[PDB]
Amino acid sequence: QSVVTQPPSVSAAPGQKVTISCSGSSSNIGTNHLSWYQQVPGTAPKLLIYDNNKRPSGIPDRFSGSKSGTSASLAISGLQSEDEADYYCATWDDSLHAWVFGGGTKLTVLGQPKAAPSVTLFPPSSEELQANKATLVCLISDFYPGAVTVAWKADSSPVKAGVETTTPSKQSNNKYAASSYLSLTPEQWKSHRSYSCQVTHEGSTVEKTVAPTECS
Amino acid sequence: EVQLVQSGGGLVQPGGSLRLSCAASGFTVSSNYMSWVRQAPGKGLEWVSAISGSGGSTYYADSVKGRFTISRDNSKNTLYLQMNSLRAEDTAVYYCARDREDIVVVPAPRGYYYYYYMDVWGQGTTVTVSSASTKGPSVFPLAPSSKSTSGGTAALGCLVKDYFPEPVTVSWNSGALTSGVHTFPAVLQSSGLYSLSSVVTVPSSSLGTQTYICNVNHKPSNTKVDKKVEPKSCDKTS
Amino acid sequence: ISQSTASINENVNEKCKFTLPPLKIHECNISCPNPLPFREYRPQTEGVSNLVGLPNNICLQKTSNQILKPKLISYTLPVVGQSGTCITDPLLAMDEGYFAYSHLERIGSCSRGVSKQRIIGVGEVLDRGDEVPSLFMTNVWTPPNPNTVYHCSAVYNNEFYYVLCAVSTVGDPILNSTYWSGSLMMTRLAVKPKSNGGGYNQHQLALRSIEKGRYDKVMPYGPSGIKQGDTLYFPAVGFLVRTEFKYNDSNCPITKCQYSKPENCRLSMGIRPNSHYILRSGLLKYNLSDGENPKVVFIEISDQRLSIGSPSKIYDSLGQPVFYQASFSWDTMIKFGDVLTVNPLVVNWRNNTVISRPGQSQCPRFNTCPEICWEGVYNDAFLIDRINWISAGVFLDSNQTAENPVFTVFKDNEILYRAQLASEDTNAQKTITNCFLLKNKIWCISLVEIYDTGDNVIRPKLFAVKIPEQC
Amino acid sequence: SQSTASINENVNEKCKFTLPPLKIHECNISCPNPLPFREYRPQTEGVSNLVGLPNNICLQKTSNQILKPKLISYTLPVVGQSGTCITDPLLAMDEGYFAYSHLERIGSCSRGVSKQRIIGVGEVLDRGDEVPSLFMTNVWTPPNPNTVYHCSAVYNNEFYYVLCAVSTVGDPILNSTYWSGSLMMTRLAVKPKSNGGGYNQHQLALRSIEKGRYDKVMPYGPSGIKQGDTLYFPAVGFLVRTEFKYNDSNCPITKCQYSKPENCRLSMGIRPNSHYILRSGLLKYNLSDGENPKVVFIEISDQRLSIGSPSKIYDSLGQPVFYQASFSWDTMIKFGDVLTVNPLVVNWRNNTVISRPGQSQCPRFNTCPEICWEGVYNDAFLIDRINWISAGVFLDSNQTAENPVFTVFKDNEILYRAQLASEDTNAQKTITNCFLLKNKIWCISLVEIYDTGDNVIRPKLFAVKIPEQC
Repeated sequence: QSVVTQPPSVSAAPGQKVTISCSGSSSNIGTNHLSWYQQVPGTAPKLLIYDNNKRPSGIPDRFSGSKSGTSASLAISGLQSEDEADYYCATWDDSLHAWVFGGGTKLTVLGQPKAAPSVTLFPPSSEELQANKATLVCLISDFYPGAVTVAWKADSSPVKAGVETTTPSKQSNNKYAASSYLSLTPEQWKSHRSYSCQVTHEGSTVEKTVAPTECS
Repeated sequence: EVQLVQSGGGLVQPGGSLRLSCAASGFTVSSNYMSWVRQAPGKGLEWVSAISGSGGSTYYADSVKGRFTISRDNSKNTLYLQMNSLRAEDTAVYYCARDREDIVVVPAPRGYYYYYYMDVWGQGTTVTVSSASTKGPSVFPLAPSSKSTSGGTAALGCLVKDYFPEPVTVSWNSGALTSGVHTFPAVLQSSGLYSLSSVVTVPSSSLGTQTYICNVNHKPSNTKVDKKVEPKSCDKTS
Repeated sequence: ISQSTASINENVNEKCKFTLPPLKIHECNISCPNPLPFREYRPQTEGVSNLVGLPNNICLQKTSNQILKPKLISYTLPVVGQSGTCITDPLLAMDEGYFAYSHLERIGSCSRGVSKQRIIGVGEVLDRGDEVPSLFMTNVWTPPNPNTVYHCSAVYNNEFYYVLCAVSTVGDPILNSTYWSGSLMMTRLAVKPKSNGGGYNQHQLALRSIEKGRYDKVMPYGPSGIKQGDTLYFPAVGFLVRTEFKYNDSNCPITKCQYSKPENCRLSMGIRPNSHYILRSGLLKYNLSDGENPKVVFIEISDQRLSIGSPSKIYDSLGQPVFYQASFSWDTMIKFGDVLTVNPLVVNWRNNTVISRPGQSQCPRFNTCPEICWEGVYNDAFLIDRINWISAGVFLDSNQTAENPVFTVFKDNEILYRAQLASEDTNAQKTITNCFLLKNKIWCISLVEIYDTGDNVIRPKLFAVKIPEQC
Repeated sequence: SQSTASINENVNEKCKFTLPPLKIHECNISCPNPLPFREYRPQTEGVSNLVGLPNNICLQKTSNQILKPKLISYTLPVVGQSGTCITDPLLAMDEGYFAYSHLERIGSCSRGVSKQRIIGVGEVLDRGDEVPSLFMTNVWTPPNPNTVYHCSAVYNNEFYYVLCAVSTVGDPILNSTYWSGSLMMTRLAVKPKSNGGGYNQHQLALRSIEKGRYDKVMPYGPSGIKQGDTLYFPAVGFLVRTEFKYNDSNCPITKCQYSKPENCRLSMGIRPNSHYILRSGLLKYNLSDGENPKVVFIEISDQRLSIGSPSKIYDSLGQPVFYQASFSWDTMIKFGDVLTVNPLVVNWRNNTVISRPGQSQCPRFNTCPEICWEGVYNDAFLIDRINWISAGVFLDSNQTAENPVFTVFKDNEILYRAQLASEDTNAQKTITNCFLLKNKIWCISLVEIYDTGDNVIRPKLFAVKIPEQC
């Protein structure tokens, strides 16, 4: 289909201004008007802008839309804590006869004391290999805000097969927290020299490397 | 007031069928278009299908054409969605929402304006296309590493892998200290299973002095596996 | 002696021989008991005929008397039925008592509903016993892909309507004109169809050769055209590349307007000021006796009062063709007049001050100043007099909103009498007026797109209006 | 010499003198197909027969103009040639279909040259603005229009059974002795297919005819009924006059002074020395009889007996209502419930308000025996059975056939009226067939309106919604 593109993740301080662009073809955005949807995770999507600049009844004025040519925009000024969500531009394609949603903009406002990223690493023991499975465990928490990225290097080769990185999750300290798991075999565990949990949070990159000589 | 309510979501085996419903409140679905939007966990919104306000037009996304069937009952005031031949990529939360279209006639060669939006969204129920069990977890202790044992705080934990379904009960010392316990969210494996860990930030001086017991319990399958969480250093076979 | 006798024999043999075509019982004077009046036997004085000759005297004063009494005859076309259909792009040609009609039929919403049908239907205009010239659609064509047939246009010629349309796999080929192929289809439809015709009833004429000249793409554009003998004149538009639109910029009537520029009427010859193509109107020539597969020749319109190629209508009224061109740019006064010459096309555009079309904010109604806009509607006018030069059509009486369709009757400098066809806030967009003669009365059938606010669909409503004779 | 005058005589005999004579009834007239293709309709809904749910009408006697008769689209909309007249109309509606037949006649209307007989059936659809009109789907034309006289029609089971009388002696009423008694039945499908001419239009030969006691039977009247598999056309039977039993004590001559008590017996033939007597009735036609189904005549019961005039049995609100035209001294409208079909006893209503126009012998509002054969067919469809309210188009002049007024009436009361034309507008034969469209009582009513000075002669259809509110 015509996958209308957005910035996947932009971030700004509270009170600041951010503008969320929305670029696609001429058959869908150039011909037909566009509509905006914020979507807090775990919550129904919410209508923000339609007709590229109007609002439904009950939206504050700090959500501003635009459309220029085959591209559109969502300006968000004066960030608050509940404006941190995913922002979806949606329009109808007269060619595909379909709704076309945007790729999603994870707007990362602040709103809580910025949390330094904390990264921790604990390996599987003798027991997991005996069961025929080896699973890496990396635990990341105490970080504000969210939108964390955990990369994986086994001898500096980027490994993303078998990596399952969770979402940043609200804890009892209301911080962001995510876990990652690399499902492997004991053979692929002992076939390498090192395993690194490279955790990048908005540029804050932490790489913790253990050896395959330790069992928990 | 004006609200859509889903029903009929839940766990389904792959290739099968599940019919979702959309209880409509505050209006009539005969006058407006209605649409289904899904979202897999980890992706953005994806449109699925649309039924026409009065008329019989059924639109489908190009990946779901010929597998899903949208219909409605005007007497019941309920949008349906007959999903058939369910692939595992249909594992999502399906949102029924109306597509309220606003058209004015404008003195122009384009004739009419037609900005066009979805406003009233349903709660959205979960379609889970997977296998099924009542599997008790595979309990493993999680002992600190070399950059986690001789530090300032000790992140003592316990691995909860290979269980289904949710939830799971994990306490420490039969609940004698529940403080600081990072109960991680369950992640969807490539086995149709959830898997988590549960780590606690105790001091490193408390290692070998205070007994911390990750008491795992699974209440539906009567599964409890109590593991002694101890500090491991490097297993050296030399 | 005997030779003169034989000459008498031969002359009797030559003169008193009755080798004759068969008698016609209706032509001859027939005298049956308790008779009916014979009054006059003339063809096309019994049904619906064109405006030709000397019709009945229409009312000529300007009056405040509601004298136009329109009759909704919309049931005579397939515009009714289920209300989940939005009915778009109508068309209404009328020659000699036969019509053509064509709409696109979409299921659901007007904008994105699934395209059901492009019915291209011809028929007969007649009085169907209800004392009102109604339509009677018999022969109906529907193409195998109604999303590719755009901008049809229709001409009647010898028991067929010929309908020329544009085959566009890239949407409305004005709007995506740089990627259009220019391919056209000619549908020939019998107005009195034979049972078991096969090639007589509905035929497809393959147009493999277009004469454009300096234009890159031409397209039929507007409802109805004319025939002149064996030659069809489809109203049309030329797609001229803007860099080749040679046009001296000082020609623009920038005086009497402080806000125009010497660029404007050069710029607004395209749909947007940097349009790759410029829409110049014209005709398409289809001379039937060119041979097997006659070619289509574009005739560019002359540069007098030149504006953007809008949907055009050449129609034969009272002996001489009248060309109409809608005002899809700044010259918002109505742009129509008698055709001086057809090839090359030169129209004596009427100096019309009173009839204008509504457009949106940039070039509204009653605007003369050269602005850049692609704005306005096809509101048609038909010629119903030449001694006084009266015309009639349906026009949307509002400055900037596409509403209030009013059938009105006007000179070049005066509106005589009106009839609003609906409520003042009735959204209406494209009106097509054709007039004709029914027992030497000037009846005008006025198709009007109307947007029903309840059903949220667009639906053509026909208004057979008799042009009244007194006041 | 001699050969000179021989050639001269032979040439002047033969090279001159084109053929005078006119065979009328012998030369089949071929005209083009008057409706080759059905009018394009956008799959609009049909109508249903007037049965069941009492959808409310005005039943008060209102003087207000509450009827709105839409002059609607004619049955066969072609362009009329000048001087051409259209006569002998038939309009039979049952179960959302009509049948239609007219004679297209060059010259005059009464005695002119007849150029074609239309016999056509179709659908009574909604025309589009919630008004019904007749959309012709099938039309048959006889090879000779000068033979086919007095058709009748009955809907049954995706066909419309049109029974006609094949004459070669002119009007088999008027040349009844010399009339051969042959009939024909034309089966016209109402959903005509592409191929399959036997399915589309079928001509049913009637070589077994149970006249019973009668000498010649023919269909006579527009519209009949079905009952299951059995068609019951209206008819008239020609019985030899001296065979007709009629005690002159049963001629209602009390409260009169100018009725001889044999007038009832005399007037049942055309003229009171006619060879035949016209007895109204039905023609049974059981379709389940075989490949040669016989046509049983069913004589009408001998109560209030008049000359067999063209009549109409119709099924309105469950029970069949028979209408018989008043071509006799008995001029009041003579219609009512069919108590039993075979034998045919009909409870006639005691109407004191509806009649027909006839000549000076038997005018409008005549209940006294005079010898006459005059009057017009103005039927009445039953619209409300509970109050016995009926509706039809009745001419509203005493001695002349003019002013066609749509009327809704009871047995003692005309409720509310509607002129269909001006007061001096001549009209003859009106065929009202009320029915249900969207549970509204609509009455598509043909009227043979004659416009004198102009306006090439056709009948004028009139869809009339019976008003719900007074």
